[PDB]
Amino acid sequence: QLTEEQIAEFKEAFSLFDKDGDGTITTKELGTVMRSLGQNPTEAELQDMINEVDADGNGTIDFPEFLTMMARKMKDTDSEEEIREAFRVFDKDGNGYISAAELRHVMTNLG
Amino acid sequence: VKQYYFARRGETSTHDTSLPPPVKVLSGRSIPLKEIPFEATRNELVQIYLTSIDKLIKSNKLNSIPSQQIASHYLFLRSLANSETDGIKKNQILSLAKPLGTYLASKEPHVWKMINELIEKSEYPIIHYLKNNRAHSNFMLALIHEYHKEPLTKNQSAFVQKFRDSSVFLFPNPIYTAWLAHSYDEDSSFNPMFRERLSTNFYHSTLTDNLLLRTEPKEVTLSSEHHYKKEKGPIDSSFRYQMSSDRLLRIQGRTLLFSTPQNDVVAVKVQKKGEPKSTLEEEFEMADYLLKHQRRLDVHSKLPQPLGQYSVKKSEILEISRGSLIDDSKDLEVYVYKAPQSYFTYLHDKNQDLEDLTASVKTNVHDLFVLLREGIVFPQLADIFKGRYQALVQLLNVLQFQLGRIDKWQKAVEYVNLRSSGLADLGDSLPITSLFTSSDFTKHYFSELLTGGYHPTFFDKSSGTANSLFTGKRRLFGNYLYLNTIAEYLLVIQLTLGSYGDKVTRDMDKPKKEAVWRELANVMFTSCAEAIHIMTGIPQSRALTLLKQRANIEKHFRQTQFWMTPDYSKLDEDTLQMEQYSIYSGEPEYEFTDKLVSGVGLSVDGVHQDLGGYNRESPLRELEKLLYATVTLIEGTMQLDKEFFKQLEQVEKILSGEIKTDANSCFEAVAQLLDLARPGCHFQKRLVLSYYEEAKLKYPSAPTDAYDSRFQVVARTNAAITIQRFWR
Ligand SMILES: [Ca+2]
Ligand SMILES: [Cl-]
Ligand SMILES: [Cl-]
Repeated sequence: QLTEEQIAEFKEAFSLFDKDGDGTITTKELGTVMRSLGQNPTEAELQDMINEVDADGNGTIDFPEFLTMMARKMKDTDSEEEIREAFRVFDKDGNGYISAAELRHVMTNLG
Repeated sequence: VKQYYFARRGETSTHDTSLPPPVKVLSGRSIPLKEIPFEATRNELVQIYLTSIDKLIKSNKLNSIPSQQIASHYLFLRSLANSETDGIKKNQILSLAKPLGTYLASKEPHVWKMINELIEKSEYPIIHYLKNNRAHSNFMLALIHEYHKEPLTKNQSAFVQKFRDSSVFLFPNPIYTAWLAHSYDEDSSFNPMFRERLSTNFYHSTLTDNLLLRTEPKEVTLSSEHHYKKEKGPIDSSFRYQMSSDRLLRIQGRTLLFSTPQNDVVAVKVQKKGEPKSTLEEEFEMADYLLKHQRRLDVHSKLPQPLGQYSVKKSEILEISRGSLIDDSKDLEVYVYKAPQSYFTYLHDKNQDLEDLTASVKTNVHDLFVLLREGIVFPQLADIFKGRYQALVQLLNVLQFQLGRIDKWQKAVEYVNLRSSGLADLGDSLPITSLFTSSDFTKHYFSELLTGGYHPTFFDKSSGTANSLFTGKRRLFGNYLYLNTIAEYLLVIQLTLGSYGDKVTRDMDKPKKEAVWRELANVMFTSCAEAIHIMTGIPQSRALTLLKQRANIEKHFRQTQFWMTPDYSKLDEDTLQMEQYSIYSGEPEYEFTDKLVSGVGLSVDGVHQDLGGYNRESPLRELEKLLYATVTLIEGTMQLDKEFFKQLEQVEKILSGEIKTDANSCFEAVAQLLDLARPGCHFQKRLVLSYYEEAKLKYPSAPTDAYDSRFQVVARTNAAITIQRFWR
């Protein structure tokens, strides 16, 4: 199961790149949608095909497969390494500032 | 299982085919109706604005003009130059912009500092500079009148008189769409209403009109297995329901409701006075098409099981009926079906807690717009009536300036097709394609929109023709009727909700009543937010905030509760204009002449309360803004999407090598794509950040001082998002 925050993100991305309406999203387009979601694979040619294209039910199942294989130790890191502007110098009171305007708020436990 | 719609949306050359002839006959003389082209006239006024900028530079009178109308001019000029494709012409705009910058940097150092903080934030700094009351000052038209000292053509005059309210209406297509989309964002305090010399102007409808005239004629193609296209076999009503006369609960209007040991209802619907069998067969097959594709469409209503369609002698019908007794003949075709009792409780019924009301309303608006994407329109959900009410009426006629007086509003949603079960009684369907073609429905109710634009102002004695930008709507009238259907759906919701509210608050604790009406306000805004999400994919939470930027929830609560219950009638005429100020906080009070019927309010028939004076506006003003906010957010988001993808290819052709250009331009092609992302939509800027990094891979040569900062904030936002995503 995914989180409500990212199924919303996936639903809009799907709705945006479906250019003509009804779930008729063609394999040629799904490269860019996953690029917009933080993915860049080489070969993905399965998981419904539904005719040769797929619906949203197939999309939101296609994803956790690509998200239940993400060794996010390097994903959650890299993320901290951004604001580490100098190098390896971790953040400070600023690391509660950033988390107070991107997508969330409400009592970060600053350790 | 598979879940998708059976309709593909595309575009077509022209909706104006097989339309009535563009001719207004009056006093025996036939006057042809001619289009004033939007974009052609728009561009003439922008080049006139450009020449005027040049006559302002030569006048060496840049001090005579206030500092933040040279800010408007320069910011617009910089934005226009970026929007220009070829380098030769964008340099002739920067030619014009540089004296305005030289002066501002020298004689207005602070404003210069504020302007440059915007120019590195966006490629179209004018659209964020105008996210406030600054938009109401028409700097472009002001400069045109002052320095272009020569009379406008008859069409620049026409364009000016129609779009006088803001300079944004002259912006080229991408800049206007981007401005209109982002004018709903959280920094933006813009609302399309300014106060004139004691007078109040509203131009929410003009935003929609100026948007719609830049759009391409839509067209929907139905799958070959669609309900209206697939050849369906005969109905196999192999069984006949045996009508007892004590199993009948009730009789809700030419429909008899029968009980069952399973605590649901077998209903039998009888032929109307004028009604063919076809209609009852269509209702049968609709119920089956819904049933078959209910998972496919994720339809949420409780759907009736179509039992049989056959003929029954009128003697048996009249025999089994007694207690509340539109049938015509001695033989009556019948449609009998099974449905829960929720299917027969109208959604405006007093006997629902507002937990069940909200839940059931959510069901209805979901299936209304899911079935719209499916391509099916329900044009008679309620009898809001030729004289059939038009939700988006200023965009469909030349005369009207606001929405008309809803007559006997509570009786309109009386037998509304919205039930606790969900959508109901879905026989009187219409294909969405009927709105984009010259169907019988459209030339009857929308004949002006399809003929187009007569008014004495329009008439040119020289020409012999009536010229207006309205006649341009002939090639696009389907786009107008599409948006109007959306607003029409949500207005039937609103009357239904208000009906419930009136019948629950009557015979009631003043705080308990007021609290009910603001929950009714919230479910209405929530309904429109749901529509936007179903139509565009925008997260409904964000669709709600975008909406509440434009529509004042609390103003809507207090004009709904005041006008849809009769307490104001018990006021004398002039403590009433003491109460109106509380519901129109800045806006003018609702002026009206009519004599009030005691215990009712405004009532032409003296028995049923209406929404509005005899020949006035509907007084639900922020409802009107709500609908336009809803409909503009939909159509605006879709046009922004199109400009996004149109520019997306540009950066991809430059990136791949299919179009060779310099480094310093490839980056501003990418940065421009940043400006066409949806407001509050992050992944769209994650995607263009990916394009930015690839451009720096392609051009390590290049300096990136102009876009490092604007693309850092996307990078830092995406980093911050994923650390917040690690909530575990
Ligand atoms: Ca598609
Ligand atoms: Cl001026
Ligand atoms: Cl017009």
